[PDB]
Amino acid sequence: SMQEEDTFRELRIFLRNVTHRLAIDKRFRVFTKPVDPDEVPDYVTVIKQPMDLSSVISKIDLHKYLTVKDYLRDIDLICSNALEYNPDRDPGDRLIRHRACALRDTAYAIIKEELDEDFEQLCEEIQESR
Ligand SMILES: CC(=O)c1nc(NC(=O)[C@H]2CNCCN2)sc1-c1cc(O)cc(O)c1
Repeated sequence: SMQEEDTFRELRIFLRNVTHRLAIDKRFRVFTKPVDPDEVPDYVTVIKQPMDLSSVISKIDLHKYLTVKDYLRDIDLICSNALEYNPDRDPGDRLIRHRACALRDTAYAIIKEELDEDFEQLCEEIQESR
């Protein structure tokens, strides 16, 4: 309905604002663009489902997220992809894993603090009816 497209538009506005706040954080610069095969050739090997914050913005604009859970699944994908590509003890890996955990925890904490629980529930129930 008009009432439901309003809800989904508000969700999109919210998710764009969260994602922008993640994307401008210096810690998360490695997660802002897709991995370049030129700069990192063996990534396309290990990571079957690449994800990054620019792709999140495009999916928002494509109406691909109808719920916050849907969005958080892709945030979790950015994080788990980074843990898988960086399993070793050496400091390059440990630094990426730390930022990846911080990206995930930051996204969850912004949503917990600023997203109304009844709004996310409305989003869920509209989606379940489709
Ligand atoms: C996002 C990600 O998971 C990622 N992981 C890396 N790991 C390493 O470089 C590890 C590999 N093991 C040996 C020690 N170095 S680099 C990197 C990345 C970094 C950027 O500046 C841009 C970008 O698009 C991706």
